[PDB]
Amino acid sequence: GTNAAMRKAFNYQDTAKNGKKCSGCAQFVPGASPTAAGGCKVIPGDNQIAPGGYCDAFIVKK
Amino acid sequence: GTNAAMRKAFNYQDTAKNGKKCSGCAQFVPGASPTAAGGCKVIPGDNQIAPGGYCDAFIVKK
Ligand code: SF4
Ligand code: SF4
Repeated sequence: GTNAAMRKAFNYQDTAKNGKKCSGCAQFVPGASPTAAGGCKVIPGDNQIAPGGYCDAFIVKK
Repeated sequence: GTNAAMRKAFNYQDTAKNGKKCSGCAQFVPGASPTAAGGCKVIPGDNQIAPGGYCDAFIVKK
């Protein structure tokens, strides 16, 4: 399932934005494997977050 | 929202069981902060899973 509202609020996209992507973001909750879709701490109920996606809420992880 | 049917299936509770709680479970999908409600792989369509809750499907995260 996806959280359409939130994805739209953050202008989520399935592709990276100039090297910026979910897999390198502090909010990402990775799936069972690298290429698996995961979750996001700020997009509740969404389990279709692509590791190579991106949104306005991105924050480089440490 | 919550998924009352799935919560009932796994005997979800809002408190921990012998120290076991959602925030320490491998099926948990954390919310924005460690204390915010999150999601769970075993209770689809529920975004009100308490980090201090528990269910029979608990599995320690390693
Ligand atoms: S905040 Fe945006 S960039 Fe970061 S993991 Fe969630 S969807 Fe991806
Ligand atoms: S499986 Fe049960 S204990 Fe684990 S996160 Fe889901 S509700 Fe909580």
